[PDB]
Amino acid sequence: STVQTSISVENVLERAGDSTPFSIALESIDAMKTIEEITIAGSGKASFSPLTFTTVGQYTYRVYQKPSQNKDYQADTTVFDVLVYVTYDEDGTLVAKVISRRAGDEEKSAITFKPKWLVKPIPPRQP
Repeated sequence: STVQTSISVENVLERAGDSTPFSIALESIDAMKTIEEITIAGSGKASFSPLTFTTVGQYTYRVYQKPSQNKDYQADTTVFDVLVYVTYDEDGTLVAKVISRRAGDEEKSAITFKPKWLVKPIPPRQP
């Protein structure tokens, strides 16, 4: 009748104790609209609000990190595809199967963002 699933996101900062916030957007490819945005302060995990499904099908989403409001950081530009396979099983109950992968290479991967600290040594031009 109904199935639910949550999408979890991880943010990894290089400097421990840095609590710089970053925003993660979940957008529906089927609906062509932004579903939800969450925030992670520093390094941590978070989840979007659960998604309900009542009909079999394959549902497509994208997850990406919004640009960094702290000009000292560069947000992770990796984009993730999330596919939800809503099916029935032997007992006749609605079941969801969530697969995340990187939108480029398309290998299975957890949704992990690693924004870049910009206060780094300048790439030199030697003598």
